[PDB]
Amino acid sequence: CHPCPWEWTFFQGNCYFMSNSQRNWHDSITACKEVGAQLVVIKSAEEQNFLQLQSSRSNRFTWMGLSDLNQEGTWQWVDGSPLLPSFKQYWNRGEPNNVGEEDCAEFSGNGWNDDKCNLAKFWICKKSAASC
Ligand SMILES: OC[C@H](O)CO[C@H]1O[C@H](CO)[C@@H](O)[C@H](O)[C@@H]1n1cc(-c2ccccc2)nn1
Ligand SMILES: [Ca+2]
Ligand SMILES: [Ca+2]
Ligand SMILES: [Ca+2]
Repeated sequence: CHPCPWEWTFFQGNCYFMSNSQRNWHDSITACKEVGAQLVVIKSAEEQNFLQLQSSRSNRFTWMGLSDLNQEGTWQWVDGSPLLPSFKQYWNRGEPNNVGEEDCAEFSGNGWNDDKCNLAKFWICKKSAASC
C-alpha cells in the first residue's frame, strides 16, 4: 500500500501530477478526468505555494482549474466553488487583464495570469490520496 499512483506527488493528503505534454484548457480538464482526477482546484494558501514553486522552478506555464468563461470578471473553480478574496494576492501584477479575451487561469512565473483558453499549456491534476 502506498498513498499515490506511481509518478504522482503526495502533499497533505492529496496526489498531484504535472503533465509532460501541452493541451488547451478544455482538453486538460478531460485529461484529468480520464485518470480519475480533476484539473487542480486550490483550497489553501499552503497548497498554492506548493504548486507555484513547482511551476516556477520548472519554468512551465501551467493551467489550473479556474476560469471566468461563464461570466467575465467572475472567477470560479471547476468544482463550482468561487474564487475567494483571500486568493486575489496571487494574480501577477496587472492581472487579470483579459487582453484579447482571456478566460482561463495559469501558473506563470511567481503568480497567476489569465490567458487564452485555446492555447496549449502544461496542466496539473489532483486527486485524493489513499490511506494505508
Ligand atoms: O504567461 C504569460 C506570460 O507571462 C506573458 O504574459 C503577457 O502576455 C500574456 C499573453 O498575451 C498575457 O495574458 C499577460 O497578461 C501578459 N501581457 C500581455 C500584455 C499586453 C498588453 C497590451 C498589448 C499586448 C499585450 N500585457 N500583459
Ligand atoms: Ca471573456
Ligand atoms: Ca476573462
Ligand atoms: Ca493576462
